[PDB]
Amino acid sequence: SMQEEDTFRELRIFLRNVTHRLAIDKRFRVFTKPVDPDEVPDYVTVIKQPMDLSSVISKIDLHKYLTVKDYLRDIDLICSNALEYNPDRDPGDRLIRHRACALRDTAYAIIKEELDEDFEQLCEEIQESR
Repeated sequence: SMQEEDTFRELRIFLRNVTHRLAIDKRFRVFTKPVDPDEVPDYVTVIKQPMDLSSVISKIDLHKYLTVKDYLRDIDLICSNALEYNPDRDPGDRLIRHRACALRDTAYAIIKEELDEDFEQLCEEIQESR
């Protein structure tokens, strides 16, 4: 219905705002764009489904997220990919891992504090009906 499309539009507005706040954080710059094959060549040997904040923005605008849970799966994918590609004790690895976990934690905390539980429940019920 029209009212359901208004609900998903509010979700998209909320998700763009959260994603923008993550994307301007200096700590998360490494997660703002896809990994350049020129820069690191072996990234696709390890990471089968790349995800980044620019791709998250594109998916919001393609109406790919109908619930915050769909969105958080892609945030979680950014994080789990980073931990997978940076498993070593080396400080470069440990820095990216720390930032990846901070990105995930920050996103979850913003959503816990700012997304109304009943709003998310509505999104899920509209989704479960299609």
